[PDB]
Amino acid sequence: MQGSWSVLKKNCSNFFPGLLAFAQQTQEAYGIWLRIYNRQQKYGPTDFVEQSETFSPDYHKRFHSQDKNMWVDKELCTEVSQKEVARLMTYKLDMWRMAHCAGALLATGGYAIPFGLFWLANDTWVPSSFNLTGEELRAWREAQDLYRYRSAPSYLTDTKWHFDFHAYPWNETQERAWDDLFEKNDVRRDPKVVRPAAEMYDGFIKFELIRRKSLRHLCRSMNIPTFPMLARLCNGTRVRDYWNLAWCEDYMVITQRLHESMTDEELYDYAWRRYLAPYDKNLNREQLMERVEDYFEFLGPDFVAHGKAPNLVILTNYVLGYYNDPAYLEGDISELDKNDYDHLASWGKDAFLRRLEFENGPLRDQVEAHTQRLLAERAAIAK
Amino acid sequence: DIMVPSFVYNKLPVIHFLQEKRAEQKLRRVLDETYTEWTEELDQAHVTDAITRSLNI
Amino acid sequence: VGNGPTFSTGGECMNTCDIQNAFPMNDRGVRSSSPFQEPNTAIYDSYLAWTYFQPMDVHIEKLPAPEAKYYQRHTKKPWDVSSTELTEIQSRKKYFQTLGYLVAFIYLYFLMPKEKSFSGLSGPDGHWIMLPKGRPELF
Amino acid sequence: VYTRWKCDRLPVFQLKLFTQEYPMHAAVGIFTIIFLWKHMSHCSEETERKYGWWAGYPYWRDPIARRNETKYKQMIINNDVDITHPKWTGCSVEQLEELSRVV
Amino acid sequence: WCPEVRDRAELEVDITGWQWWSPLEERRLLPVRLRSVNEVREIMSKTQAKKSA
Amino acid sequence: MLLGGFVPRRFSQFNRDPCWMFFIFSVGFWLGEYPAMMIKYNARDLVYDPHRYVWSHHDDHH
Amino acid sequence: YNMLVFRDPKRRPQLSEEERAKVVVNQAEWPEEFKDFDPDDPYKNSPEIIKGMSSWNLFLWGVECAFIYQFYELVFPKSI
Amino acid sequence: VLFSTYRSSRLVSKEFLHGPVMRFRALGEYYFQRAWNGTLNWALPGEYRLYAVMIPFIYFYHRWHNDHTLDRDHVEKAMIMRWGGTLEDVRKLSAKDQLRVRCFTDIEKLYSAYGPKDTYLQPPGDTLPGKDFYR
Ligand SMILES: CCCCCCCCCCCCCCCCCC(=O)OC[C@H](COP(=O)([O-])OCC(O)COP(=O)([O-])OC[C@@H](COC(=O)CCCCCCCCCCCCCCCCC)OC(=O)CCCCCCCCCCCCCCCCC)OC(=O)CCCCCCCCCCCCCCCCC
Ligand SMILES: CCCCCCCCCCCCCCCCCC(=O)OC[C@H](COP(=O)([O-])OCC(O)COP(=O)([O-])OC[C@@H](COC(=O)CCCCCCCCCCCCCCCCC)OC(=O)CCCCCCCCCCCCCCCCC)OC(=O)CCCCCCCCCCCCCCCCC
Ligand SMILES: CCCCCCCCCCCCCCCCCC(=O)OC[C@H](COP(=O)([O-])OCC(O)COP(=O)([O-])OC[C@@H](COC(=O)CCCCCCCCCCCCCCCCC)OC(=O)CCCCCCCCCCCCCCCCC)OC(=O)CCCCCCCCCCCCCCCCC
Ligand SMILES: CCCCCCCCCCCCCCCCCC(=O)OC[C@H](COP(=O)([O-])OCC(O)COP(=O)([O-])OC[C@@H](COC(=O)CCCCCCCCCCCCCCCCC)OC(=O)CCCCCCCCCCCCCCCCC)OC(=O)CCCCCCCCCCCCCCCCC
Ligand SMILES: CCCCCCCCCCCCCCCCCC(=O)OC[C@H](COP(=O)([O-])OCC(O)COP(=O)([O-])OC[C@@H](COC(=O)CCCCCCCCCCCCCCCCC)OC(=O)CCCCCCCCCCCCCCCCC)OC(=O)CCCCCCCCCCCCCCCCC
Ligand SMILES: CCCCCCCCCCCCCCCCCC(=O)OC[C@H](COP(=O)([O-])OCC[N+](C)(C)C)OC(=O)CCCCCCCCCCCCCCCCC
Ligand SMILES: CCCCCCCC/C=C/CCCCCCCC(=O)OC[C@H](COP(=O)(O)OCCN)OC(=O)CCCCCCC/C=C/CCCCCCCC
Ligand SMILES: CCCCCCCCCCCCO[C@@H]1O[C@H](CO)[C@@H](O[C@H]2O[C@H](CO)[C@@H](O)[C@H](O)[C@H]2O)[C@H](O)[C@H]1O
Repeated sequence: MQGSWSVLKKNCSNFFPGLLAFAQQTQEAYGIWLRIYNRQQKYGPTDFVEQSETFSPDYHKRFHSQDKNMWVDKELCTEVSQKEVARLMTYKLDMWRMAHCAGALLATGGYAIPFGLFWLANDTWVPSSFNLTGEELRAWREAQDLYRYRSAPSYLTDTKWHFDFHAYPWNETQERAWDDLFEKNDVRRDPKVVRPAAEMYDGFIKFELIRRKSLRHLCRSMNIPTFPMLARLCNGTRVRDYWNLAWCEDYMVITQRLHESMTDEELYDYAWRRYLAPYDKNLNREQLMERVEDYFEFLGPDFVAHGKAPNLVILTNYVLGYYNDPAYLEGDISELDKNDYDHLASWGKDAFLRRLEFENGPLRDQVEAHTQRLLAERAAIAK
Repeated sequence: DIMVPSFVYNKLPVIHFLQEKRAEQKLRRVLDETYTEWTEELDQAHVTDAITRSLNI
Repeated sequence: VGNGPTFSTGGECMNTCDIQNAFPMNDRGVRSSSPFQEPNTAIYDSYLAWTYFQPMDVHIEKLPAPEAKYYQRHTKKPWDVSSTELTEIQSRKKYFQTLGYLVAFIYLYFLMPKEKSFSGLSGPDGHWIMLPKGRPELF
Repeated sequence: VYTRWKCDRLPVFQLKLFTQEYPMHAAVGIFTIIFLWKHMSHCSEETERKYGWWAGYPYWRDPIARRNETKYKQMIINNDVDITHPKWTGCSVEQLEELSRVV
Repeated sequence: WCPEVRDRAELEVDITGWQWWSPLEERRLLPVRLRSVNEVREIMSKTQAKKSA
Repeated sequence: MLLGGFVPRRFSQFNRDPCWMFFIFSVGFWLGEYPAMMIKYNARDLVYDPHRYVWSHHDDHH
Repeated sequence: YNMLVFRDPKRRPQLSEEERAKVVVNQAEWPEEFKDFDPDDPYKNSPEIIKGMSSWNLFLWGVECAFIYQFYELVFPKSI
Repeated sequence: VLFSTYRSSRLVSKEFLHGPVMRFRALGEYYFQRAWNGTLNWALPGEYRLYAVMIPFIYFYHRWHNDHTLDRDHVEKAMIMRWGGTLEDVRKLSAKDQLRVRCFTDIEKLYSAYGPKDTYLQPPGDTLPGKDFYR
């Protein structure tokens, strides 16, 4: 979304109330995170707690391993509720953007003020706490959805093009899964058909091998600030933390069937945090439930059985496929009755163009026959 | 202004061809899933036999 | 028929290119110069071979106009700029750039004198800049 | 759909190109520019006379001397410099007057 | 008027996918074509047999 | 890349295309400037500068 | 044929000999510009851009411009 | 908020200078947008007539610049050095004399390394002025 004066007025009016709300949310989220962190350190696996190292096979660069460095706490419901986890996730997003802004302020002193004016004029990077009414929150969500729409297609195209250019699927089922994974959101993808793509891509690029440019696209699509990007293991850490929390909440919901009892607005928020349901689509409860159930099915039985989710790259592509709208086409078909090169009509045809029309026109066969006969006669005379 | 436009122009034909093939594949899969289900209904002779038995014949 | 251009080929022969399968082949066995179906495509042999398509008056059974619902997609975004609009913008920009470059070329090659002439009749000999002013303590 | 090359204006695309596509090349280029303007941005008068003129240095008018004369006159007039000061001449004003009367 | 091709090409170039040839995807999709009536009959017979089994 | 275009078969056909008309005009200039230099610089009344030994580029670059 | 490094493009035949032999040539339908068409001289009957302007005339025009360029200062010299 | 980062923020109407722009595009497209105009890395086109037109034009304007701006400096230096060492001394000559001197300079240029060396080397016994004539 582009900056506007109305949004600037909105954010300037709600600046200090927003800061106070952010501070209160910070205290609450610190409490929630402290509970989760203590539980992770106490009951987590040895590899997860010790932060086992996983290096790439080409340049031996460390990155988070989905199997070892991510852990789904199946018994987190005892200490932390689903709503608290959602609150922590939302606060993490807001805190990341606020932290980047504060870093800019500290770095540049008082010279960041005009950039702050550019910042408050757009809802893309302001915290959710700056909205004190429903309409303001709706506009803020619209800005977030617009950024997701802007960023997701590049991520999807990067993944698809690199794989298709450097590799091909092994079997027909993998071919169908790969082809159906990147369909536009106007058609419904069957998660059972698309799941094998996760293993196929695990053969190609696991989350531990994700490239920095692909990571930048993914973080753009997730509304995560990317400047300064720095090493890929910083925003990668952010992505890992966010999706680990999401998977913990997903296990809680699946096991306890909370989504069925979840209200409409809370269900919409739950889908939105999974990048499944844009607000501009005006989805009803049926569509939201369908998408959430498809997401759970994509996670698969192994997620509940062992807490192991499919490949994170393919999962992100699948969920962000809901923001891959059909390519726009505006204009009546009658516009195809016009001509594009009328401005050249005055120039006419030169000698070469006339020759080409004569040789390749409706009389082309006669000209070819005459030319070949003449050449044959000349060749015979020469011999 | 010059380079990216030229390479997009180069890309256009292959993408057009592949998307045509993909659409044909979708249509082919749509056609392949069509099967006439013949249904089976209780033969009336058994009804005629139960009718006769009920008469005490 | 008109004199307008067609789908660009880059001077390539589609019967031997690396993406030849993307170009339909006609009855005569000559692959099209475009994704479209062409009946009268030909090949010309200069130092290198190149495919050529000659526009002609041909009638094609026109399927009736569909409804706007089944082909219009209203997914336009503020950042989106269509190819037609981009062509218009670039045409105007390049027109103005061409005029400016023309003026620059004329001045450079026909009016601008070369600096540091031996006779001193044309061009500047150079001069100093950023000299101090109003700073007596500097000396 | 959004693309940097098609949707962004030229300055924005320039920044993006040299910050998220070729940042190292831009850094090295800036480094080299600084080096060039730090060590290869000077030319002595003798060097100019030897090589600085297309057809050769016109000694018959000595434009370098005129350029320096304009420079120094401008500096003296603007900065109110007393060129008769003993530090410039190495002698007192009275000695300067005595020399003027002598010669 | 062919938006999908336009969008895919622009995106591919914007993400450093300069190349205009895709041999592997073509290999996957090259032999695709609408089937003949007899082939449809055979496929329908196979599906009917599978459903009966 | 030299792929195609109008190619006159002989001299007389250069006037069948404006671009080749300009080309043949330029060729006329190119080839006709040499005879002019022959006439001008091999003239009977052309005289060397009496002061040619006063200065030369050879002493300047040396 | 060639004019220096510029070679005249030639259309590749597309018809087979059997099909070609069955083609009936009717030059009455051909344009007047291309009658008795010769691949070795396709522009023999092509119209001139400017009526009466020969190639030799243009060549001579260039020669005269060169002579003017070299001889104008001999008749109207100017001081330094 | 002050300036848009998107090219879609138009500053003029779609029909602004449509006619002149279309004429300019017609000039550009007529010879270049053709199958046989396949360029080599955008620099060398396939159309012959582009060469036939642009090589002479480039040579012509470069030659005019060289003759009237670059070589003129050497010519003036020779005139000044050989006829007084000052511009006023040269201007004391007539236009015909200056013409003779400049044409001798042209002669020297055309000889270069193959002409006779008596054009700049004074043979012993020659009565013409030497290098210390004006000193
Ligand atoms: C005065 C001098 C200033 C020096 C110059 C500074 C120049 C500017 C550079 C930036 C400075 C920082 C700016 C403030 C950031 C906000 C605080 C913060 O860390 O936020 C958390 C957040 C953590 O991010 P993450 O990705 O989640 O971290 C992953 C970890 O695993 C996360 O761990 P976890 O997953 O286990 O979860 C823990 C989490 C759990 O907590 C929670 O969930 C609760 C929330 C806690 C965080 C709340 C942050 C709120 C941010 C907004 C603040 C309000 C702004 C208001 C603005 C308007 C004001 C009017 O709590 C944390 O976030 C703790 C993180 C670790 C602490 C980091 C702080 C260390 C520095 C401070 C100590 C310095 C002592 C000096 C002693 C001197 C001795 C001689 O920080 C960021 O978002 C990162 C900053 C983003 C901008 C980066 C810019 C480049 C930085 C380069 C620095 C290089 C070195 C310095 C030299 C530079 C020269 C070029
Ligand atoms: C009170 C407030 C509360 C307190 C404060 C709180 C903290 C606030 C601070 C933190 C805020 C963070 C969030 C900020 C968000 C907004 C950022 C932004 O700018 O958005 C674009 C923003 C609009 O954003 P938007 O409309 O919302 O669209 C956002 C979209 O989402 C589009 O988004 P996008 O992603 O597409 O846009 C991104 C775009 C952002 O960039 C831009 O959009 C570019 C903006 C500038 C464009 C300028 C165009 C116009 C040029 C005019 C030229 C002059 C004309 C003639 C003037 C004549 C005057 C007489 O690209 C980038 O991100 C590139 C980043 C490049 C980083 C460069 C790093 C360099 C590092 C160097 C190398 C170091 C290596 C290591 C070496 C180590 C050695 C040891 O742009 C503007 O509004 C343009 C403003 C232009 C101002 C006028 C022209 C300049 C005037 C200069 C005056 C100078 C006066 C002094 C002269 C003295 C002479 C002696
Ligand atoms: C046609 C002609 C037109 C004109 C052309 C103009 C001439 C251009 C010629 C050359 C251009 C190319 C030059 C390239 C140089 C090499 C670049 C390079 O090596 O980059 C490596 C690398 C590439 O960047 P990246 O992080 O990978 O991603 C870059 C993408 O663009 C990130 O993209 P993304 O999509 O991933 O993220 C989008 C979005 C994502 O949004 C977010 O992330 C949320 C918002 C983040 C806000 C910023 C947070 C900052 C946190 C702290 C940063 C570290 C501070 C270090 C300490 C301070 C050092 C000063 O981020 C933004 O929107 C960024 C907004 C930034 C706006 C400012 C852009 C510059 C406009 C000009 C303003 C300054 C003018 C000064 C000169 C005039 C003075 C009178 O850069 C870094 O690692 C970033 C380090 C940043 C250090 C701070 C800046 C250092 C430079 C000195 C600053 C001086 C300030 C002066 C203040 C005023 C004094 C009077
Ligand atoms: C205006 C301010 C100007 C600032 C200037 C200063 C420079 C910029 C400041 C910072 C800018 C912001 C961004 C910095 C880069 C961010 C990198 C990043 O994203 O890291 C993420 C990463 C977080 O990811 P992680 O997963 O937690 O851990 C990384 C993984 O392990 C990763 O796993 P892995 O698998 O990748 O493991 C490999 C990893 C393993 O390493 C690590 O990751 C561990 C952390 C680094 C350890 C480095 C120390 C190694 C031991 C040194 C021993 C020296 C002994 C010498 C004894 C001498 C006795 C006489 O990397 C290495 O192996 C690299 C080792 C370093 C090699 C250095 C080679 C240098 C060659 C020198 C050539 C010649 C030079 C010239 C001649 C000199 C002599 C005449 O961050 C870190 O690990 C630490 C980051 C530290 C950032 C720098 C802090 C700056 C503080 C500045 C203080 C001074 C200011 C001065 C100001 C002056 C006035 C203005
Ligand atoms: C909804 C409203 C409807 C309104 C309807 C109105 C209808 C009626 C018409 C209205 C009136 C006319 C409006 C203007 C038309 C302009 C022409 C036009 O149509 O262009 C097409 C087009 C029409 O707009 P559009 O297509 O609808 O939308 C454009 C797209 O949205 C975005 O475009 P883009 O981003 O793709 O490209 C923009 C630009 C890229 O962006 C920029 O260039 C903008 C930034 C440039 C900054 C350059 C200066 C930087 C200096 C250093 C920084 C200084 C900092 C100072 C800080 C403070 C210090 C205290 O692209 C270019 O540069 C390429 C095009 C260049 C055009 C050629 C220019 C030369 C023509 C010369 C012809 C005449 C020759 C001489 C004839 C002599 C006869 C004897 O306009 C443009 O492309 C805009 C070009 C802007 C260029 C600005 C260059 C400025 C250079 C001079 C600066 C002087 C500074 C003095 C300072 C003194 C201090 C002592
Ligand atoms: C007629 C004679 C002909 C001679 C010909 C000779 C060859 C000339 C070739 C020229 C063209 C090719 C040039 C290629 C590039 C060469 C580069 C080169 O050598 O430049 C070196 C030079 C060295 O710089 P320096 O010369 O100023 O070195 C200073 C050293 N002291 C103070 C001891 C004198 O680099 C530069 O000029 C750029 C310096 C600024 C940019 C870098 C700043 C950061 C430095 C980091 C380390 C120190 C600070 C601490 C860390 C950072 C803290 C923030
Ligand atoms: C932000 C200014 C705050 C202070 C108030 C200053 C008001 C000065 C009076 C201005 C009168 C003329 C205004 C004309 C309309 C300007 C519209 C405008 O800003 O358009 C920007 C437009 C660029 O458009 P896009 O980048 O495509 O994006 C626009 C939509 N996002 O810029 C232009 O074309 C240039 C227009 C310049 C208009 C004059 C601006 C003068 C600003 C002066 C500020 C300094 C204070 C002045 C005080 C004056 C007291 C008498
Ligand atoms: C400027 C720096 C800013 C830093 C900001 C971030 C600070 C975060 C502080 C978190 C404090 C957590 O507090 C710490 O929790 C761990 C993990 O449960 C406890 O750890 C305890 O249980 C674990 C798990 O059984 C044992 O392995 C460990 O030996 C034992 O000490 C510590 O006893 C306690 O001190």
